[PDB]
Amino acid sequence: KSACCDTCLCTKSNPPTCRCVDVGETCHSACLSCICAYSNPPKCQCFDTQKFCYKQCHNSELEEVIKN
Amino acid sequence: KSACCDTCLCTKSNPPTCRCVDVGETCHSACLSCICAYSNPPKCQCFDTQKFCYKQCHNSELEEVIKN
Amino acid sequence: KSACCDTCLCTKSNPPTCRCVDVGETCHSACLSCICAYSNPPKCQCFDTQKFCYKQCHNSELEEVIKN
Amino acid sequence: KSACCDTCLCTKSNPPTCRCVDVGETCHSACLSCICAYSNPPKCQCFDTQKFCYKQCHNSELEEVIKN
Repeated sequence: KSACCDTCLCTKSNPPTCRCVDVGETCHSACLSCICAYSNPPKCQCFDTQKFCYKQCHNSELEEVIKN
Repeated sequence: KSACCDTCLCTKSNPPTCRCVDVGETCHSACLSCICAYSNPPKCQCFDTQKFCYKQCHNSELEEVIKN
Repeated sequence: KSACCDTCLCTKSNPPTCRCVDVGETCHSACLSCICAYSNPPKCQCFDTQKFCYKQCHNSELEEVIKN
Repeated sequence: KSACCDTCLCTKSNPPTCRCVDVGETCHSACLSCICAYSNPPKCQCFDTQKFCYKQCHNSELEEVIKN
């Protein structure tokens, strides 16, 4: 399909370092390192880091960072 | 105590489902499912999901969600 | 910004090979090989090829292939 | 004759602006601005823009626009 990321997390650093924390049965098409948990159905996340964010998949903020 | 979380992600749903996306050589003390990548040094993240956020570790925000 | 591509071209092959043919003052954030013409303003295109398409930038088909 | 184009891209605008996105060790005969990447073998594309499409070279479609 198309490389996209719903929840992109970047550090406040400069240059910032970014990653995609989306979780699912698979990782987005551009993911080099896709790590999954051994459960059914599987749970996978892309562990790659880059200096940029992929475009959203749905353009709908499904998650937010709670200042705990 | 030792179970703490810097970056807590919760869905906007109701009830919301949450998880700790912190990465490191290990996971926090309360983590049931700690998944790591096989690189040196290791990169691990806690795949657990709960309806709440643990307390911050260093009360500092090292990451932010980029509205991509 | 965010790695996106408005016009992704893929061969009919299998596996297909894809590229982004968007042209502008610069290339998208994920471009390794960005080639520009020496005019003012510049005209650049990303010459990278991958087995996937980046997500659209505007989700509005601005170009179409004319069967000449 | 020798100036031919397999993949002609035109905007949906009016009047539409067109270009030939064919890639190769060289550009078609009618190309004014032929831009290449510095790899072996070379990769060149004609950056020219016109309000029309040249005729096909092999009347075959080797590429398609993927609605990403």
